[PDB]
Amino acid sequence: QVQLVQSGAEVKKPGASVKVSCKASGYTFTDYYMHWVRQAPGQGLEWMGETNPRNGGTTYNEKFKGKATMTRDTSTSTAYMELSSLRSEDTAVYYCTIGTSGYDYFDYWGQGTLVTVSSASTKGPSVFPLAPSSKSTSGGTAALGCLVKDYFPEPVTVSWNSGALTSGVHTFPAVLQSSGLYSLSSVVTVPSSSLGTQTYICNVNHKPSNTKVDKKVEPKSC
Amino acid sequence: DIVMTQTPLSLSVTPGQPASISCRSSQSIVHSDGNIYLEWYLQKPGQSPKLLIYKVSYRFSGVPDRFSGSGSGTDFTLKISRVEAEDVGVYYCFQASHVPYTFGQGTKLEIKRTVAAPSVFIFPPSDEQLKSGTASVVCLLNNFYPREAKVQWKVDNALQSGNSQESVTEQDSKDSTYSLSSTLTLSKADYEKHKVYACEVTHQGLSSPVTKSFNRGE
Ligand SMILES: Cn1c(CNc2ccc(C(=N)N)cc2)nc2cc(C(=O)N(CCC(=O)O)c3ccccn3)ccc21
Repeated sequence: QVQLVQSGAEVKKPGASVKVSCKASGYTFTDYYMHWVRQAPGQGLEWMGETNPRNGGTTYNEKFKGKATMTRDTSTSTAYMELSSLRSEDTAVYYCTIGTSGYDYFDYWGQGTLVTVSSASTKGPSVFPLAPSSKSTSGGTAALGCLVKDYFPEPVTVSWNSGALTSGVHTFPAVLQSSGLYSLSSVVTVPSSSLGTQTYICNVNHKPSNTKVDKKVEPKSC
Repeated sequence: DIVMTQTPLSLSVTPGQPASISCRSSQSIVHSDGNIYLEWYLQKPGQSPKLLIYKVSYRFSGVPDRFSGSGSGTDFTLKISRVEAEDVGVYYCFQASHVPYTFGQGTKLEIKRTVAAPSVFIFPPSDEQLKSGTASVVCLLNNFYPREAKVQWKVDNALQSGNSQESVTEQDSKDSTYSLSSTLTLSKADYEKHKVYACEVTHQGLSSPVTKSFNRGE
């Protein structure tokens, strides 16, 4: 029931500032310290600091002090982490986490906010169906999918039939095109016998532009 | 800061095998209260980390029986009694005894399952994309093992170069396999120059390569 609701994604120019939110639900906000954790390529996982939900003070990891400003809003039960004068090295996933048994462990985490530091404009994707046909069958099985092409920046999340289809689902890591834009694909193996009764919809979410796309993948008569 | 060093960086074990991961702290991690706040977290790609072990040896609630932890002074070990497909990901050790709290660099766990040949599927460009002036052909290699699988795009048997992108999944947490998506993208004008579009698949589990193809316009 405890949920930490995060911003998802943020795109910012270098030198700009970003305020990452973490909305607390399913518990009394003032009961637990809020933590911020960075996951960046190379540096990896790093604890940034803990914010006291009572006095509102933060105990920082010296490395992030000044650079990151960690606050706690009791009127909206939201904790915030503000990164000032963004540089390309700041591109990372930012997690908010809490511990429910004193200072023993981090049992609850947010989904993470992917902050991209870039001068380039946000670009929503194209969503093309990868229709099942005679060319995509393997002994009673039919493969189908969605090609999520030409977006910027990361991430894109994909689900099938609003999360109801997960068995045999493969969402591929994004590839970086020669244009600087990203592309990914998401596939599912389903019975070939049920192509005439089931509807398969890929639910595409380009987090940085908040573009939600529900694309029906209809069978091909080829 | 306390440096947390994990060994090995990559662990590969066969199904039915135990798994051990070492975590070395560059300094003592005894909190002022006398306890050691050493934790273990499992992270799957594009998922938040999940708590396994806390305070060196205590198994977190809801964590499977097979997981356990130990260690003394600066030496710490994460143990899996028998690896399950659901165990793949990156294991991180973490100290919360001294500020700033620090994580290990992580250990990637891989299941060395029985060789599995890929099932090959091909998708011609959709009718929708063709209206845009671009044509993408997709070749899918599904549920194979090991991850080393080669894709060769052929247009009328002429080996293609410079216009394709591919991506491999993380190891599957149900059957310990990998899947690979390869996309050949050409302008509509370049697409309409060739007839036989084929992806030739080479893999350890395939005695001879698998070629999936279609004729453009068929
Ligand atoms: C340093 N610090 C943190 C930071 N969180 C943290 C989480 C996880 C981890 C970790 N991963 N090991 C490491 C640190 N939480 C703390 C809880 C207490 C505490 O005992 N109480 C009880 C007293 C009361 O009922 O108020 C408490 C509870 C809520 C608010 C204030 N005080 C003391 C000190 C604490």
